[PDB]
Amino acid sequence: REAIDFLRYYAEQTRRTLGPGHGPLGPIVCISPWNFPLAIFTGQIAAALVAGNPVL
Amino acid sequence: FGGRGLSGTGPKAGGPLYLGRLVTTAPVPPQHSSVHTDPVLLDFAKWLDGKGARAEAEAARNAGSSSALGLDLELPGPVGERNLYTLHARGRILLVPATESGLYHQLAAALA
Amino acid sequence: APAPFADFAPPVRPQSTLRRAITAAYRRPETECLPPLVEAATQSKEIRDAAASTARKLIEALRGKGVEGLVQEYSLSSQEGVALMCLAEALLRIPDTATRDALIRDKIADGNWKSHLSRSLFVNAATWGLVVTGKLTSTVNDRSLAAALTRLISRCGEPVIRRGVDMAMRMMGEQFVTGETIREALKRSKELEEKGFSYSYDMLGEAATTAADAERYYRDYESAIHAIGKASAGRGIYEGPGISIKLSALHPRYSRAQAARVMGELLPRVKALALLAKNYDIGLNIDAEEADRLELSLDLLEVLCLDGDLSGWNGMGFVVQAYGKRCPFVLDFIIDLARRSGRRIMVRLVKGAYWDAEIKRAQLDGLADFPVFTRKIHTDVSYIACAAKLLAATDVVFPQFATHNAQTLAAIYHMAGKDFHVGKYEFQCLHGMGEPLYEEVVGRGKLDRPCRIYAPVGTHETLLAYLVRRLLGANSSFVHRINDPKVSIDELIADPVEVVRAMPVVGAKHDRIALPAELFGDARTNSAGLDLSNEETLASLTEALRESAAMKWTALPQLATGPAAGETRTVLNPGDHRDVVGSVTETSEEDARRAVRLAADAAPDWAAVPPSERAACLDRAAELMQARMPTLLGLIIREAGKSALNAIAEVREAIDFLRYYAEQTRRTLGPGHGPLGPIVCISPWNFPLAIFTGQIAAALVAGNPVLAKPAEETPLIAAEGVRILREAGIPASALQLLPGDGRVGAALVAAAETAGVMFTGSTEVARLIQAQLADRLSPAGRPIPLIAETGGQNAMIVDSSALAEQVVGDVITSAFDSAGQRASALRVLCLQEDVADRILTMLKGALHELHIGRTDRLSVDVGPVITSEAKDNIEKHIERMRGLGRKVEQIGLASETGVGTFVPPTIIELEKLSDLQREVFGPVLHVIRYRRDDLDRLVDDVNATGYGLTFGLHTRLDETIAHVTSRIKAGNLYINRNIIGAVVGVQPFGGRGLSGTGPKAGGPLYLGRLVTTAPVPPQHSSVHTDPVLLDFAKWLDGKGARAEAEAARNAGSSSALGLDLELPGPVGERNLYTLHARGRILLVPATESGLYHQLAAALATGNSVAIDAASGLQASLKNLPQTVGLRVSWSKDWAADGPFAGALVEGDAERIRAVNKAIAALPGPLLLVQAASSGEIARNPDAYCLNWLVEEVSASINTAAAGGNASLMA
Ligand SMILES: Cc1cc2c(cc1C)N(CCC=O)c1c([nH]c(=O)[nH]c1=O)N2C[C@H](O)[C@H](O)[C@H](O)COP(=O)(O)OP(=O)(O)OC[C@H]1O[C@@H](n2cnc3c(N)ncnc32)[C@H](O)[C@@H]1O
Ligand SMILES: NC(=O)c1ccc[n+]([C@@H]2O[C@H](COP(=O)([O-])OP(=O)(O)OC[C@H]3O[C@@H](n4cnc5c(N)ncnc54)[C@H](O)[C@@H]3O)[C@@H](O)[C@H]2O)c1
Ligand SMILES: [Mg+2]
Repeated sequence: REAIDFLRYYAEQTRRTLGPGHGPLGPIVCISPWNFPLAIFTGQIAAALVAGNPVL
Repeated sequence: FGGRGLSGTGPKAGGPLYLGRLVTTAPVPPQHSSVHTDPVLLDFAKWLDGKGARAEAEAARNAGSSSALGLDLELPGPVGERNLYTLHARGRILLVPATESGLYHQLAAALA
Repeated sequence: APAPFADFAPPVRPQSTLRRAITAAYRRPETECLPPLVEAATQSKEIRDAAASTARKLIEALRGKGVEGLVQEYSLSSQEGVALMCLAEALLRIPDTATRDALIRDKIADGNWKSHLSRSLFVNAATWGLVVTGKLTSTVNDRSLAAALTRLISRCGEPVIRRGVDMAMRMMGEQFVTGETIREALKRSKELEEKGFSYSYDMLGEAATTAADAERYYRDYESAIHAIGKASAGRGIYEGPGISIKLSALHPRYSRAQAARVMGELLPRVKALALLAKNYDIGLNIDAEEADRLELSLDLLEVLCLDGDLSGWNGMGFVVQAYGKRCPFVLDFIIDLARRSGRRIMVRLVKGAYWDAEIKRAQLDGLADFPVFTRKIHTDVSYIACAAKLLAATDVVFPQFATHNAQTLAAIYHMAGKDFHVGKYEFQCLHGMGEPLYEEVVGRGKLDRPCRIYAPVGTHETLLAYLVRRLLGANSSFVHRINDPKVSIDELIADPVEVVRAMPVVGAKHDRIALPAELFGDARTNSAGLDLSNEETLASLTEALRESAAMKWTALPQLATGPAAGETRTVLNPGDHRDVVGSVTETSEEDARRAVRLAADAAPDWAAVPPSERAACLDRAAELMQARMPTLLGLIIREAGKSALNAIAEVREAIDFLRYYAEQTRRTLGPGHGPLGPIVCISPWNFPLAIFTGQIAAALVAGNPVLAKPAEETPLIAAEGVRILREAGIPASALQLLPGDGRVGAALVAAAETAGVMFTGSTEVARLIQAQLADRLSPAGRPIPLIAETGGQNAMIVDSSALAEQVVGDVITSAFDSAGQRASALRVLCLQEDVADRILTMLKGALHELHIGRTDRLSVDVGPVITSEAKDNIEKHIERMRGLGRKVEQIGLASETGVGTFVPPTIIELEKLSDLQREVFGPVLHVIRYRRDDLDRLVDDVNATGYGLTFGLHTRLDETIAHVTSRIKAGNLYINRNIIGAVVGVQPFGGRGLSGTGPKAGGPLYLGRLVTTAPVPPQHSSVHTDPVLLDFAKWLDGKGARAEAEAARNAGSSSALGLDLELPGPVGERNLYTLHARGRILLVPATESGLYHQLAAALATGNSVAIDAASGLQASLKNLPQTVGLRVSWSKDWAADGPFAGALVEGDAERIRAVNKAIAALPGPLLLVQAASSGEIARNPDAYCLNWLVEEVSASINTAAAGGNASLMA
């Protein structure tokens, strides 16, 4: 559920905010832990991606 | 979700400041504003006016308005719970200026 | 010399039987109005079924067929939609289309909009909020809107800006108005006139503030009549277009109080417009306004319809409001006038547009009931009953049924029956709102009944002024309900007549709206006022006032043993020294000293009267004053020079004090709250009944016998107040009256048995009393309590978002009401530079519409100043300012003022606030200008006077409200209203610094100062703990001072710092009461433990401290945490380190007396000093009472200022 919520929340925050002047950083390295191995994994990656950054 | 000190850097995961850290120019998050103006910022702006530092005084007034310090929101959630989100001062900011004008701008940002 | 009150308020004309029937219904109970309306509105079962079918068909058409689509297309939030429309509004203020488009493409869309657009973008965001969300907010969250505008532009750029511009252009040019100018409106009317509609044009003028404004509205109406009549081209008054006017647009003093000027000056103007309408044969309709203008407008209608120069024309029209209780009786009068004159009067029946404001005004004025219904369904029944009356008289009047309610329409359609011809009656609707409904009505293919469109005409500026009232789509509104999908058609076609008929109590008042008498519920009974627009009231008051002037009023030294002999002199009317009001016998200094001794002897007997019974005496005195109000008014008018309106409000305030302190007593006082003993009450001339009564009632009900020393100028009303309190049961030994001057006051203050002094008056005299009390201690060895409520230097700050007409009304009232002889009066008006010229022009024009004279005439706005000495003092200030080159504006006084002591209302333009150095207690307004960036420095300048009584702010912007109210230091704040007339228990009154010691009169801390152990007031607590107090308690625990750390934590809990309450009051206002820190407290300790207890008390209440360095206790505060150190200073020279806001002293009796003398000698404000011995600190945790270490702040916010009351819309 938390992974789903991260995806939908960062999607909605993107629709509310991001425009052509909010340029991406570039490649983002997302390093995640074993204790939320889907939710924190997905949350970091989803945020970086939807902000316009490719992810490792 | 997220904290301060040894608990991390912020911004909070699952919160409205998160995406702004992942772009080179941050947007204005939804509902991110405050009608409160820091009183020490106001005193600093008047001091700058007295010195004739008109550009810096203007920057200080603008920082005072655009600061969201004092934001106090209730977030939608389940019944039987009240879920609050607030923006407070961070603490003591390390300022590393090079020029007098840069120092005045950094001070305005921190005070605001 | 004119006889007193012989010309008080004569009516325009003798009241006919029909006119008296109107006045009799003004405030008739709602349960009495409805039954005859239900009877008149009843129709046959066949008709009701037919009407429901017709209404269903119309509503089905309406549901089966703008900004919403824009919000959807760009996924805008509500705040983004509002911000976008404010931006579009600002861009449309750029006249040239090409430069606007370049600003959008090259500067607005590409980034910073703030750089390119003295006035907030968001000044009208309350209006656009209504457009976008359907909900009204009184003030604008301009920081939220700025954030949303930046967000939406950065997200969507130029396209969303262009769409917003096009949307706002359509709405403001085509939807909210028919056209920007009358020519444009006339061009756009051809389309629907070809479909069977007609038009009535509204030039959006109302509420003239100045003669120049009234002349502007006149020439605007005249030019419109020419354009409409040229276009009418002989179509006549039924097929062709007409005009609608508001009488308040045509004269700046359109009121019953100025009836003579209205008939002399306003009437000829309306006649001239009507003559032009007659020559073109168009309709001219008089719109209906507030309830207190209804009957006045009938006098103009009567003269116009009887004027032979207007004969031959049937175009005169007149609105009647069905939400008003007088409506059927007004219609009887109009129908009869139409018969007598032979004029077929055009009668527009509306429901009514001022509902919120009428509820608020009746509550504020303490009147018997409302002049409008309180349930919407009652207005609907009234409308239908009045339509039946009008449909029975179509041979003599032309009924015009203005409504958008399809059920109301259908009921009238079938009520009117089958016979119809154009000219028999018509329907009416509002442009851009009723055409969907009436496109189903007009024409042979529909119901074949005509409809006249009410068409607003004006620029964007004019449109936005009163657009909020027009939108109030409330909640019970048909237009709101037709759009609500949760509302079925069956609900929409419900018959209000049958619903009212079947309710348990027909006509019951709305459950959630308080009658004025019940504003405070079970706590106490509100005082009742008098309606000076009611002819029955004016006629009764005329006689009661004349009778009061025939009385041989006297004031005598009324000792416990009986009246005493003394020097006797007359009391003269300050408006005319030929008018002798009465005689005063003044008190010898020997008898004043004797009075205190008798009070001390009688003190045990009065203290033994149980608190509940003492409060019963106060309630009985309140009943007596309410009953005697007309006579008390007359005395106040003639002795103190007050207008009738102000005298009513003063007697109300006296009644309110009596009932408030009685209730506070019943809530708090018990056996352990022992009286102080004899209390000397010294009162000023300017509220000679209310402040006089307030101080005495508080002291008496707290269990103290009282020596009452009234101002030497106003002894008669004081003697009458004492007579009333004694009649109510106050024993003669408990309340003694000592008339005379300050020497009598001084002898009372100096008397050995005086246990407390309550003073209201000048700061200079209070300082003399403080110096005399500094020599004295109570038998217990504590300072003699002094409550001293003194002057003000009160400011109002106005920014470019405020509404100039609102500002000018509140400034004229605040500065010149009572000839500026209120402690609360506005002394310094501060105008933002970009609106200062326009507001100042309006203010000067309004100044010259004031009537100055002897106050036994209702038409007088401003009376005299109290004495020749006061007049000389005030005029000396004016001439000094004039001698310095400052611009001075003064109205010219009539020769009749020569027999009294008058100062003309005066406006003085200053360069800096420091040009003004002392309170000038008269009708003298000072004006300064400021740049918006210097607002914070301006607030500094206001605080820098050292005063802190009343303060006003006019702004619509939340950021400015938050800033200014957080930085101003004053006891009574007012937002978007005037700054005078604080109400007992609603705006508890009193300030800080040079303005007083506190506690506030009419507030919950007052009685506790008048007993030796203060009670816990109602609602007096706080869950907040001062964080520096907590740091200090931890520091104490670290130092091993465990008992003191415990006492510090207890102080932190016991403190009520942070209390934040809303007090009950009228609708349309929010009245807040809060407890703050006082400031910097002077600490004068003797021992280490004493210092820790003093510091704990001060920090727990949010204060900083200056500690007496001569105590030698510096080593007791080694290594304080920095948070506490920030609050602590050491003072060798107390006078150099002030002003302080209070003091805490430790020592024996001789030490306390010596410190008290040194504190009294400090410059500036009187300090509330608390003293205790070291032993008392050890024994009594409350040795220093936290009640006196916080500062009370009252704030009153006019939440109807945006044009309506959102809470009442539900
Ligand atoms: C259509 C129209 C309206 C008005 C005027 C002309 C025309 C053609 N006219 C001039 C325009 C304004 O200056 C006018 C109006 N009102 C007024 O006081 N003086 C005037 O000269 N006009 C407005 C009119 O009174 C009314 O406000 C509206 O048309 C709305 O009424 P409508 O009948 O279309 O809607 P309903 O929803 O069935 O009724 C709403 C009205 O009901 C009353 N109300 C609301 N709450 C109430 C409570 N709690 N108690 C009692 N009455 C209540 C109000 O009167 C509300 O307006
Ligand atoms: N803060 C408030 O609530 C409030 C309300 C009304 C008026 N005021 C102030 O009152 C002033 C005007 O009223 P006023 O002209 O009657 O005030 P004042 O100071 O001239 O006299 C007030 C009373 O003090 C008495 N008095 C004069 N000298 C005295 C002395 N040496 N010892 C004892 N008593 C003495 C007078 O007889 C009078 O009864 C204004 O400064 C106004 O601001 C304050
Ligand atoms: Mg005096």
